[PDB]
Amino acid sequence: TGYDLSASTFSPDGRVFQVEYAMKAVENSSTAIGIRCKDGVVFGVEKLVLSKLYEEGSNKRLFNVDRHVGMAVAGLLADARSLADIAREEASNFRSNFGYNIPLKHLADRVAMYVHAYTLYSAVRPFGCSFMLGSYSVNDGAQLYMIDPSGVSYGYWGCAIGKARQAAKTEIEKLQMKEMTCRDVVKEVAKIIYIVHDEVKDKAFELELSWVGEITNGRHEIVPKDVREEAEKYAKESLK
Amino acid sequence: TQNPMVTGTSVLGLKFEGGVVIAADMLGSYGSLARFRNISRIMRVNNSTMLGASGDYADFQYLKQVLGQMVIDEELLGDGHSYSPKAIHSWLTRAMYSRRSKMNPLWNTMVIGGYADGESFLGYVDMLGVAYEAPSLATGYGAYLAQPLLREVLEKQPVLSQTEARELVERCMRVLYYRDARSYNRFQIATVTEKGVEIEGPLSAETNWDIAHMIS
Repeated sequence: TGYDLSASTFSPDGRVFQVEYAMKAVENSSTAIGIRCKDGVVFGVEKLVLSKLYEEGSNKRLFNVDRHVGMAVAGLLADARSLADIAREEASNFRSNFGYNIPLKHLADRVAMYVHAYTLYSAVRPFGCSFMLGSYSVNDGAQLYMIDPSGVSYGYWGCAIGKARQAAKTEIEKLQMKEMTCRDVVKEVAKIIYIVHDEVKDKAFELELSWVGEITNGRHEIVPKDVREEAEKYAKESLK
Repeated sequence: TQNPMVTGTSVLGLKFEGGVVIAADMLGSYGSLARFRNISRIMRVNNSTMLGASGDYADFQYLKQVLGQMVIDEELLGDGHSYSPKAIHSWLTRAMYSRRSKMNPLWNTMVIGGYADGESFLGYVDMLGVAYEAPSLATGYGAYLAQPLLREVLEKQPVLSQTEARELVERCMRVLYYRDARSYNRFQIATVTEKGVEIEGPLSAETNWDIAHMIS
């Protein structure tokens, strides 16, 4: 009887529907995945091109958070573009205040604190986005976290966001991602994305990948097309 | 802060063909005392430009800290654009000028070498906000000492090479070590070209004292 009219009200079952409805916007968002490895972390994005008018590089869901940190999101595409600056705030302030690079956990903390800040009131709405954050460090190495629309942070060997999660997750639970190198698995990561894909609504798409890890010496970089074509044209061999 | 803030010393730079060379002393000076014999007063900005400063060394680190973020701000974007030495010289000017409006300016002198758009752009700012472009730059007592050596060779040799550059600077730091009380024989010869910044290690100068024995 209107229990869910705002997020500030708890349902008689104790379940908050508005934050759950905000997750349903993520549940209907496009699927992107990334997985950490021993050498580093790899990111990926499935971009949906509806019309030929879209230029290459448009609708880029690959984000640059910091020197050693990238970002990949699932949800409303303008949401994390605010969090992009917010993530750069902690990236700039930490290096300004404490004078060295920020670990992934400390960044995933205050951001998750900022995600949960908007679930409280009735005068704001929670984030309609869910994202993962990897990195690489010398004392730490590849770590993988994810922040849901409710602001919860978990450690992950692997993770999936967007429309179909367990479709990739179960397959990621079947194949061991632990001791393998991101350079070898980046070919199979595209294959998992192609398995998540189905043609009913969506027709054509493209793959977007990013670099962080020992191959990049810890500094987050971007993959060139040809090296990705080595995975792409190999994923075309595994497409069937 | 008029207190012994660890002021710097004369900083020199001059253009050569397709590049810029900047020299500075590694001696931190505490008041009239020479305290810190090894300091790094020069920061590298990408591969394109390099910066150095005179006067307060502490105010340099803050700008080294602030501009360090400002340069990364572009790498935070990842949009495929860069910063030109003109843009940094622009920004630093406006940044240094907005401080004196609040009556809390950074007390110091700065020099910006750089290379952009097939040309080596040298630039100079000041504590008071004076900014211009010159083929050679002299700060502190370099204007009283090293500058006439530059202004003589510039009109004679508009085109300068690295060998001509160094020999000047080597003789400049040679004369500076003689006539400056707060100088020191250790100094940084640093170059910037289209291939990136390369900073040489500590070097000394040649001393001819023969005039001393000829007194008596």
